Amino acid sequence: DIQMTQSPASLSVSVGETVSITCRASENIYSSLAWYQQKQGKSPQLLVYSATILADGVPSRFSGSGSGTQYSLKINSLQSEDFGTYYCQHFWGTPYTFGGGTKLEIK
Amino acid sequence: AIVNAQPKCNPNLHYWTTQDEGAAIGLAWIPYFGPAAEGIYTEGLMHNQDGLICGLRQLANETTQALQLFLRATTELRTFSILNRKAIDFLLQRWGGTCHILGPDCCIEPHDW
Amino acid sequence: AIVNAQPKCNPNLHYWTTQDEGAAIGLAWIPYFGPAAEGIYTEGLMHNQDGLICGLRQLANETTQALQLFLRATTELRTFSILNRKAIDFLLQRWGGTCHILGPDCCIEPHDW
Amino acid sequence: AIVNAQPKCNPNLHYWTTQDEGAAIGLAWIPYFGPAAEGIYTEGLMHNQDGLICGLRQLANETTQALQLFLRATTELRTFSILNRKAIDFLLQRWGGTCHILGPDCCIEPHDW
Amino acid sequence: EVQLQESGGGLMQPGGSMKLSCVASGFTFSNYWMNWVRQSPEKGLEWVAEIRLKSNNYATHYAESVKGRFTISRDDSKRSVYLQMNTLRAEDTGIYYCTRGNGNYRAMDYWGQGTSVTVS
Amino acid sequence: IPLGVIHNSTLQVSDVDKLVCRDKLSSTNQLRSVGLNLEGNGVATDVPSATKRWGFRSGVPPKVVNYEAGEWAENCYNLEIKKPDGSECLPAAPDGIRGFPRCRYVHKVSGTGPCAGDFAFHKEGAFFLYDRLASTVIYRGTTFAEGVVAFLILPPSSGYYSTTIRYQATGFGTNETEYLFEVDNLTYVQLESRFTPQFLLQLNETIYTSGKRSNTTGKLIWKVNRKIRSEELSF
Amino acid sequence: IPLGVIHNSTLQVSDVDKLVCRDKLSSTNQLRSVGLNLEGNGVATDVPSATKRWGFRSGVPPKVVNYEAGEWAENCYNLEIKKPDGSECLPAAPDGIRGFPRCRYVHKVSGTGPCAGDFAFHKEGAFFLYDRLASTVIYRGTTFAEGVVAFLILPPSSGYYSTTIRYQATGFGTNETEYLFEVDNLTYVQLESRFTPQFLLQLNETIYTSGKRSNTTGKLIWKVNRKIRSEELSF
Amino acid sequence: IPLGVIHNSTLQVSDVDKLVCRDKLSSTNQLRSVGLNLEGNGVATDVPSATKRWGFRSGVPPKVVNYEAGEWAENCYNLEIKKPDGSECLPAAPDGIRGFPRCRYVHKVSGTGPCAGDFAFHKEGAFFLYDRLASTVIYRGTTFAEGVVAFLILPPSSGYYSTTIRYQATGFGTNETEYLFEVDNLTYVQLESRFTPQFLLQLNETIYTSGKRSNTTGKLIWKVNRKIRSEELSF
Amino acid sequence: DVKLLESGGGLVQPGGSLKLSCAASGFSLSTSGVGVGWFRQPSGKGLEWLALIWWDDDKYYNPSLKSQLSISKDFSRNQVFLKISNVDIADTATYYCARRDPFGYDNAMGYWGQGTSVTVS
Ligand SMILES: *[C@@H]1O[C@H](CO)[C@@H](O[C@@H]2O[C@H](CO)[C@@H](O[C@@H]3O[C@H](CO[C@H]4O[C@H](CO)[C@@H](O)[C@H](O)[C@@H]4O)[C@@H](O)[C@H](O[C@H]4O[C@H](CO)[C@@H](O)[C@H](O)[C@@H]4O)[C@@H]3O)[C@H](O)[C@H]2NC(C)=O)[C@H](O)[C@H]1NC(C)=O
Ligand SMILES: *[C@@H]1O[C@H](CO)[C@@H](O[C@@H]2O[C@H](CO)[C@@H](O[C@@H]3O[C@H](CO[C@H]4O[C@H](CO)[C@@H](O)[C@H](O)[C@@H]4O)[C@@H](O)[C@H](O[C@H]4O[C@H](CO)[C@@H](O)[C@H](O)[C@@H]4O)[C@@H]3O)[C@H](O)[C@H]2NC(C)=O)[C@H](O)[C@H]1NC(C)=O
Ligand SMILES: *[C@@H]1O[C@H](CO)[C@@H](O[C@@H]2O[C@H](CO)[C@@H](O[C@@H]3O[C@H](CO[C@H]4O[C@H](CO)[C@@H](O)[C@H](O)[C@@H]4O)[C@@H](O)[C@H](O[C@H]4O[C@H](CO)[C@@H](O)[C@H](O)[C@@H]4O)[C@@H]3O)[C@H](O)[C@H]2NC(C)=O)[C@H](O)[C@H]1NC(C)=O
Ligand SMILES: *[C@@H]1O[C@H](CO)[C@@H](O[C@@H]2O[C@H](CO)[C@@H](O[C@@H]3O[C@H](CO)[C@@H](O)[C@H](O[C@H]4O[C@H](CO)[C@@H](O)[C@H](O)[C@@H]4O)[C@@H]3O)[C@H](O)[C@H]2NC(C)=O)[C@H](O)[C@H]1NC(C)=O
Ligand SMILES: *[C@@H]1O[C@H](CO)[C@@H](O[C@@H]2O[C@H](CO)[C@@H](O[C@@H]3O[C@H](CO)[C@@H](O)[C@H](O[C@H]4O[C@H](CO)[C@@H](O)[C@H](O)[C@@H]4O)[C@@H]3O)[C@H](O)[C@H]2NC(C)=O)[C@H](O)[C@H]1NC(C)=O
Ligand SMILES: *[C@@H]1O[C@H](CO)[C@@H](O[C@@H]2O[C@H](CO)[C@@H](O[C@@H]3O[C@H](CO)[C@@H](O)[C@H](O[C@H]4O[C@H](CO)[C@@H](O)[C@H](O)[C@@H]4O)[C@@H]3O)[C@H](O)[C@H]2NC(C)=O)[C@H](O)[C@H]1NC(C)=O
Ligand SMILES: *[C@@H]1O[C@H](CO)[C@@H](O[C@@H]2O[C@H](CO)[C@@H](O)[C@H](O)[C@H]2NC(C)=O)[C@H](O)[C@H]1NC(C)=O
Ligand SMILES: *[C@@H]1O[C@H](CO)[C@@H](O[C@@H]2O[C@H](CO)[C@@H](O)[C@H](O)[C@H]2NC(C)=O)[C@H](O)[C@H]1NC(C)=O
Ligand SMILES: *[C@@H]1O[C@H](CO)[C@@H](O[C@@H]2O[C@H](CO)[C@@H](O)[C@H](O)[C@H]2NC(C)=O)[C@H](O)[C@H]1NC(C)=O
Ligand SMILES: *[C@@H]1O[C@H](CO)[C@@H](O)[C@H](O)[C@H]1NC(C)=O
Ligand SMILES: *[C@@H]1O[C@H](CO)[C@@H](O)[C@H](O)[C@H]1NC(C)=O
Ligand SMILES: *[C@@H]1O[C@H](CO)[C@@H](O)[C@H](O)[C@H]1NC(C)=O
Repeated sequence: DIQMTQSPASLSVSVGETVSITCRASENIYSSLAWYQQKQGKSPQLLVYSATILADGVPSRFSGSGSGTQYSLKINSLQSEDFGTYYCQHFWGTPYTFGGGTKLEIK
Repeated sequence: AIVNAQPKCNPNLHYWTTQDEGAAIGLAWIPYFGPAAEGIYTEGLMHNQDGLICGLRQLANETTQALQLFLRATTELRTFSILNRKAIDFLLQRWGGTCHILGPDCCIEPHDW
Repeated sequence: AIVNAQPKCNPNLHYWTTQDEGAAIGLAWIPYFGPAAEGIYTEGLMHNQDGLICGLRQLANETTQALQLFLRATTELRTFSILNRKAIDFLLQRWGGTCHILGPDCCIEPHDW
Repeated sequence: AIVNAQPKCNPNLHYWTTQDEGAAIGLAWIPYFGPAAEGIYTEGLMHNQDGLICGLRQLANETTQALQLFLRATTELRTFSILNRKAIDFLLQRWGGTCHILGPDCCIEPHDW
Repeated sequence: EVQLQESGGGLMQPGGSMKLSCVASGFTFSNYWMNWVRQSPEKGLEWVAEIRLKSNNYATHYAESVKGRFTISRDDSKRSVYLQMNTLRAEDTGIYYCTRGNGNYRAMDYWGQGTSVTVS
Repeated sequence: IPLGVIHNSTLQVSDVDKLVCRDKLSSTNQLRSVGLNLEGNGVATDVPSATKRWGFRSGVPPKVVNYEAGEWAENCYNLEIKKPDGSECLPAAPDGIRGFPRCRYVHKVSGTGPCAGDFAFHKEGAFFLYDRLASTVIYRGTTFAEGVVAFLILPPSSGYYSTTIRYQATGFGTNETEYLFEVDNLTYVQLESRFTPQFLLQLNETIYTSGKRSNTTGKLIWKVNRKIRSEELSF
Repeated sequence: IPLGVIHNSTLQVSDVDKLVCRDKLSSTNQLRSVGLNLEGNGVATDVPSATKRWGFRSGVPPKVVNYEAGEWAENCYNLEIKKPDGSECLPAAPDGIRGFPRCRYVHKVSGTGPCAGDFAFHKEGAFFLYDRLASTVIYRGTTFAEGVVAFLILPPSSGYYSTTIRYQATGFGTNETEYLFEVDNLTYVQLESRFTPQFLLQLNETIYTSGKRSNTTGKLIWKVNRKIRSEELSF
Repeated sequence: IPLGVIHNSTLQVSDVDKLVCRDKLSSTNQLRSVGLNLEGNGVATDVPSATKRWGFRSGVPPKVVNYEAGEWAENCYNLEIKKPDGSECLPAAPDGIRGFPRCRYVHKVSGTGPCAGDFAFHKEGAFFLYDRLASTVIYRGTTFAEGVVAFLILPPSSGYYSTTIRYQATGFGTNETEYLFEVDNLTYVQLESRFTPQFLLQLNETIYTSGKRSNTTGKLIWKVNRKIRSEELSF
Repeated sequence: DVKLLESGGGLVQPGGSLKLSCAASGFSLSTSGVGVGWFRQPSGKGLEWLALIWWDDDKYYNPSLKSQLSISKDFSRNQVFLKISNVDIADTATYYCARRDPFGYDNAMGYWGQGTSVTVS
C-alpha cells in the first residue's frame, strides 16, 4: 500500500506570506492526490480536487503541483481565515492513505 | 450526470490528435513534401476540471456497451461513420413538428413590437 | 396511392430482423458471449391490413426500378447508405426557404395573444 | 469572388457526366440490357459566361489545396462522401440558435395581420 | 447540500459491539459510495472503510488493521449508513466520520460533523 | 427514388412537391430499406425457369446495396456451375457475404455448361439477396434469394435448418439446359416442371425403400413422367 | 447510443426526450468519437492478465469502427502467436491498419499454443485500438491498445520510439499458459506477476554485466523469485 | 473546405460567417464535386515535364476521393514502368478503378528506371483521376489524367476511341530520364520537347512510306532534330 | 524417461534427397528451452554435429553441411525432421536424435536416440 509523508511538520507564518507544503509518497501514477484542511472544532474541508483543480469556493491564492512520488501545495498569500492544519491524501483507489498533516503556526 | 465505476480514474488526460490547422509552408499541403506518416500527430494535456475527465471514462464505458450491440446489428464492415447519423437525429428531434411558439421547441425569441 | 401488378400478392408478411433491443444478460453485450452468428435474427408476422402488404410489394417493384438506374450512376462499390441522404433531402425540402407564416411551410402553429 | 492565377484559363468547358434521367426503354433499367460500361457517359458544353468557368478553375485549385490536408486527416481509405457532411453543416449553421425574428437568421417573412 | 447527521456514538465498555450510524439527504444514494474515516490527536485522519454502490454489488473494504472488526451497511431508501462495529475493543476513541462525494472527484468532498465514540 | 410513406394508415408516394408535416420523421429509425421476396409475387419456382431468368452477361461491373431486414423465402439457390473446360465460372463471394437467413428450401446445383459471360445478372434486374446485402450479380456458393427492395417511412432451428433438393445441371444458361435430381450418389429424374419441393421430397419414398437404389458399380438415371419414378426407364 | 454533452461545464447524457437549445451543435466539428485507454481505469497490466482477458472464440465475424483521436497508452501489445501444429493463428491485419501512435511500452509476444478459435475477441468486449480504428478482433503483428470509445458533443521522438519488453509464450489462451522474458537470445524469467515495465527494464542490469549471459552454445532459463534473477536456478 | 456558390450569376466563396438564404440548397442534387483538368490551366504536356511533376516518394499511404463528373482531357497517361532489377514498381489498381472516360490522346509508356519510392505522388499534389475517383497515387496500367477538384453549390466513338503515342522510357523519375518513340517495333526519336500529339502523329508519314522502317533483324533509333526525322542519324 | 524414436528415409540414389525424423513418444516437448538435435556417426566415427532445434523456435546447423540441410518440426505429434538436399555417398552414416538431459543448464545433452542409418546406391 502506498505510504505518504508531509513536511515541514509545521510552518510558522505571517499574514500575506507565500507558503508551500511538501508531500511525498510511494509512487503514484495517479494524479488523484488531493489536499484538505481543518480547524479545531471543525470537520475537514477539501481544498483542492485531485491533482491541481481547486475545490469550489476556494480562493485563487491556492495552488499546487507534481505527480508520482513528489507533489506540493502552495498558497500565494495568507489570510487569518486560513489558520488550521493541513493534509494530503491518496485516493488512487483503495485503501485510502493520509498524511500526518501539518500545522499552520503563527509568527 | 454520471459517476465513476469502482475502477480507478486517472484524472490526467494526455492525448494525441491528427488535427493540424493550416500548413507551415505551402509545400506542406502536398503529401510529397508532407510529414512522415507518424508526423501527423499532435498532442496535448487536459486535467479533470469539474470531474470531466473521470466522467468521460464512465460515459465512455456506457457508450461502449451500447455500441457493442449496435455494431452487432450493423451489416457494413468498417462503420466509418456514426456521428453524421447522430447529427441527423439531432436535427430530426428538433424538426418537422408544428412550431410557432406553443410547442416546446425551436427556441423562439420573445416577441417584440 | 398505388395498386397491385398482375403478379399475385401473398398478403402474408413473415419476416425476420436483426433488431434486438437491450440484452438478456450483461454478458450478451459482449460478442465473446454473444449469440451464434445466426442467432441475431428475430421474426414476426404482419397481415395485409388496409392493403398495406400488397401495396408494399408494388411500391417495392417501382422503387427497385428507380434504384437500378441510380446504382448504375453510383461510383461507390457497396452503397451502404441511401436513407441518410434521403433524410437530408427530407430536411432540405422543408428548409432554407423564407418562412414566417405566408410561405406554405414549417407548420407554424396558429398565433395566440 | 476570386480571380485567375497566372496559369492560362481555357474558357471552354467540355465535359461528360454519368447522369441520364429516365430510360429509353423499360429494359434499359436492367443492367443485363444496359448500355456498355462506357455508354453511361453523356456530354455537354459550357462557356465562360460571367467569368464562371475561369473562376471555377481558381476555386478548384484552392479547394484542392484545402482538401489535401483534410484527406491527410481522414482515416477512411476511399472517402466516398463529403458533400453530405457539408449539407449537414449547411443546416447546422442555420439551426439550433434562438430564432424568432431578432436573430439574423431563418429568413422570416415580414409579419402581416 | 448534504444534510448529513451522525448517531450511536459515546462511551461503551470494551469487548462490546455497536452499530454507529449516519443519515443524509439532498444527495441521492443512487449516485455514490461512502467511506468511514477516523481521527485522533495521536493518529491524524485515517481511512476506516469503503462502501460501494449497488452497481458494484455493494462490495466493501476495510483498513487491514481494522478489517473483520467492523462491517458496513447502507439503506438507500432511508439514506442511512451503519458502521456495524463487530467489536468495541480498545483504542477506538478517535472521532468518527462518514463521507461521500462526486465519483468524478473523490469522497472527501462531503463529511459529517463527526462523532465521538469511546471505550472504557 | 420515391419512398413509401405510411399515412392515414395507407401507403403514399413521397414524391410530391409539398412535404406536409402530417408525415414526420422524428428519427432515422423510422426509415426502412426492406427487401422483398420475388416469390411473393407468385413468380414460378421451377428451377428451369430460374435459369431462364438469368442473363449471363459480360461487360459492366457488379454492384451491391445495403438493405433492411425482410421476409422469409421458401425457395433459394446455391450454385457451383463451371465452364465446360473446367474453368471456374462466377466470382467467389466478397467478404461479409453469407446466405439468406430464412430459406425453407435452398436448392443446390452443380454441373457445367457454357456459363456465358462473367457476371450473370438477373434478366429482370431483380436483386439477389445475400444476408443483408442486395446484389446485381450472383456469387459462388452461398444462397441468393431473388427479390426487390423498397424504402419506406414508418410512423426454432428449422427456420434455417430446413433445406432439401440438390441436383446436377447439364449445360447452363441456354435453352438446351437440363437438370437431374440427385440422391444417394444417383443422378436421376429430369425435373421438367410442376414440381414443388414437397413433390420432390416425397420421391424419397423410394430411397433405400420402394425403388431406384442402383446397387451397382454406377448410378442410373430415370426419366420422369412408378410411371413418374420411371423405374427402369433409364434409356 | 447516448452521447456525452458538455453543458454548464459538466457532462450530461444526450438521451432525453427534449433537446433544449442551450446545447447547440453549430457544426460537425464539435462532434467527437474519442477512444479511451482501458489502462486509465487502473486495469492490471500484467501480461498474464492480458491473456486472461481474451476469449479465443470462433463463430461470428469481426467488425471495426472509426473513432476520434485519443489518450496515450503506457502499455500495448504486438502478437505473433501460432497454433502448436505451426498453423498461423489470427488473421493478418486489413489494409490501413497500423499500430497505436503513442504506446510507451509495446510488449511483444511470440510463441505457440492452442490459440483456440479464430477471432480471439475481448472477454469484456473492450476495443482493440489500431491507429484510428477500433476493433473487436486482434490482428497479427501490429499494436492494439485495449480501450473503449465514447462520443461527446463539444461546446519528441520518444513519444513513439519508446518500447521495451519482448518475450516468449508457452501455450496460449489457457490457464496453463506461461511466459518467459527474452534478451540476448536468452529465454528466461517466468514474469509471473507484479512487474512494471521498469521492474523488468532494470533487469537489464545483468545484460553483458552483472549476471545471466549464457556464453554457451544454448540459452538458459532462470526461474524468477540474484534471488530474483535466480541466477543458476534454471532447473 | 470552402465551397463555390453560384449567386447573382457569379461564384462566391461559401466560407462566410452568415449564411444568407438568398442561396438555398433545395436538394442534394445541387451539390457537385466536379473534377477539373489540370491541362486547362495551360500546363505543359511534354512527357518529360510530366515526369518532372511526379515525386517518387515512399512513406505515407495513398488515399482516394470520390468526385463528380468533369471535363475532357486531351492528354492522359498509361504506365508500365518497372525497377531496373525487373521488380514491379507501383501497385496494381484497386477494384473499381478504370481509366478516364474521355482522353483524346492517352500516352503510353513502358520501360525501366530506378522508380524511386513506392507510391509516386504528384509534386504539386495534383490529383490523378481515374474514372470517378481522384487519387493521390499512380496506379499501374490504367489512365490517370492530372487534375484538381472543386465543390460547388448549383442554383461519337472517337470520344474515347481516339488515342495515339506509345513510347519507351530510359531511366525513370530522374533528370537523366529519356524517352524514345515507338512504332512498328522500332524504337526511335528522343521526343525532347515541343511536340504536340499531332506533331508526333504526322511523323507516321514515314511509316511504311517515306522513311525509317528498319527492314532488318533489329530496330534503329533516330535522333530527333529528314533533318527532324534524323533518318540514318542513329549514332 | 522419454522414448525417443528414430525414423527416416530408405535407401536412395546418390545425388538424391533425404528426409529424416524422430519422435518423443515419452515427452510432449512443450517445456520451454527444450533442445533437441541431430548428429551422425559414419563408419563408427565420432559424434559429428548436424543440427539443433529449440522449443523456443530457434534453429542451428553445422555450417559445413548447412547449405544442403534444413530443420523442420511438428510439435503436435512430438516430431522433429531434417531435409537433406544432394544426398550422396559422403552422407551415408548412422544417424541419431538427441535431447537435453540435465535440462536447462549448460545444454547437458546428453539424452540420445535409438540410432538409425542411411545408405545410398
Ligand atoms: C466498465 O467498467 C466496469 C467497472 O466500472 C467494468 O466492470 C468489470 O466487469 C468484469 C466482468 O465483466 C468484472 O470482473 C469480474 O470479477 C470477478 C472477481 O474477480 C476478483 O475476485 C477474484 C477471486 O477472489 C480475485 O482473484 C481477483 O483478483 C478479483 O478481485 C470475477 O469472479 C468475475 O469472473 C467470472 O465472470 C467472468 C465474466 O463471465 C468470467 O470471465 C470469469 O471466468 C468468471 O466466470 C469477473 O472477472 C470486474 O470486476 C468489473 N469491475 C468493476 C469495477 O465493475 C466493465 O467491464 C466495463 N465495461 C466494459 C464493457 O468493458
Ligand atoms: C415488377 O412487377 C411486374 C409485374 O407486375 C414485372 O413485370 C414482368 O415483366 C416481364 C418482362 O420484364 C414479363 O415477362 C414477359 O412475358 C412475356 C409472355 O410470357 C408468357 O407468354 C409465353 C408465350 O405464350 C408463355 O409461354 C409464358 O408462360 C408466359 O405466359 C414474354 O413473351 C416476354 O419475353 C420477351 O421479352 C423478354 C424481355 O426482354 C425476353 O427476355 C424474352 O426472351 C422475350 O424476348 C417476357 O418474358 C412479365 O410478364 C411481366 N409480368 C407482369 C405481371 O407485368 C416486372 O418485371 C417487375 N419489375 C422488376 C424490375 O422486376
Ligand atoms: C494552383 O495554381 C497555381 C498557379 O496559379 C499553381 O502554382 C504553381 O506552383 C508551382 C510550385 O508549387 C510553381 O512552379 C515553380 O516554378 C519555378 C520557376 O520555374 C520556372 O523557371 C525555370 C527556371 O528559369 C524555367 O526553366 C521554367 O520553365 C519556369 O519558367 C521553379 O523554380 C520552382 O521549382 C522549385 O520549387 C519546386 C517546388 O518545391 C521544386 O520542385 C523545384 O525542384 C525547385 O526546387 C517551381 O517549379 C509554378 O510556377 C506555379 N504557377 C503559378 C501560375 O502560380 C499551383 O501549383 C496550383 N495548386 C496546386 C495545389 O496544384
Ligand atoms: C430419404 O430417407 C432416408 C432414410 O431412408 C433419409 O436418410 C436419413 O437422413 C438423416 C439426416 O441425414 C439421418 O439422420 C442423421 O443422422 C446423423 C448421424 O447420427 C445426424 O448427425 C444428423 O443430424 C444432423 O442433421 C439433422 C438434420 O438436418 C440436424 O437436425 C442435426 O442438428 C444434425 O445437423 C441426422 O440426424 C438418418 O439416419 C438417415 N436415415 C437413413 C436410413 O438413411 C434421407 O434423408 C431421405 N432423403 C431426403 C433427401 O430427405
Ligand atoms: C541492456 O544493456 C545493453 C548494453 O549493455 C543495451 O544494448 C545497447 O542497445 C542500444 C540500442 O540497440 C545500442 O545502441 C544502438 O546502436 C545502434 C548502432 O549504432 C544504433 O543504430 C541504435 O540507434 C537506433 O535505435 C535507437 C534506440 O531506439 C534510436 O534512438 C535510433 O534512432 C536508432 O533507431 C542504437 O543507438 C547500444 O550500442 C547497445 N549497447 C550494448 C553494449 O549492448 C540493451 O539495449 C539493454 N537492454 C534493453 C532491453 O534495454
Ligand atoms: C501509320 O500508317 C499506317 C498505314 O501505313 C497505319 O496502319 C494502319 O492502322 C490501322 C489501325 O490499326 C489499320 O486498320 C485496322 O485494321 C484492323 C483489321 O481489319 C481493324 O480491326 C482495325 O479496326 C480497329 O481499330 C480501329 C481504330 O481504333 C477502330 O475504329 C475499330 O473499331 C477497331 O477497333 C483498323 O481498322 C490499317 O489497316 C493500317 N494500315 C497499314 C497499311 O498499316 C498506322 O496506324 C499509322 N500509325 C499511327 C501510329 O497512327
Ligand atoms: C435450343 O435452341 C436453339 C435456338 O433457340 C434451337 O436452334 C434453333 O431452332 C429453331 C427451330 O426451333 C430454328 O429455326 C433456328 O434456326 C435454330 N437456331 C437458333 C435460333 O439458335 C435448338 O434446336 C434448341 N435445342 C434444344 C433441344 O434446346
Ligand atoms: C489448468 O486448468 C485446468 C482446469 O482449469 C486444471 O484441471 C482441473 O483441475 C481442477 C482442480 O484444480 C479439477 O477439479 C478439474 O477436474 C480439472 N479439469 C478441468 C476443470 O479442466 C489444470 O490442473 C490446470 N493446470 C495448470 C497448471 O494450469
Ligand atoms: C543529372 O543530374 C545530376 C544532378 O542533378 C547531375 O550531377 C550533378 O551535376 C552538377 C553540375 O551540373 C554538379 O554540380 C553536381 O555535383 C552533380 N551531382 C548532383 C547534384 O547530383 C548529372 O550530371 C545529370 N546528368 C544528366 C545527363 O542528366
Ligand atoms: C457417394 O460417393 C462419394 C464418391 O463420389 C463417396 O465418397 C461417398 O461415400 C458416397 N456416399 C455415401 C453416403 O456412400
Ligand atoms: C540471436 O540469434 C539469431 C539466431 O536465432 C542470430 O541470427 C543473431 O545474430 C543473434 N543475435 C545476436 C545479437 O547475436
Ligand atoms: C513486333 O514484335 C513482336 C515481338 O516483340 C511480334 O510479336 C510482333 O508480331 C511484331 N509486330 C508486328 C506488327 O509484326
